[PDB]
Amino acid sequence: QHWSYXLRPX
Repeated sequence: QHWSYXLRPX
């Protein structure tokens, strides 16, 4: 796990 809402690689 990290982050990124699928909006941007992150």
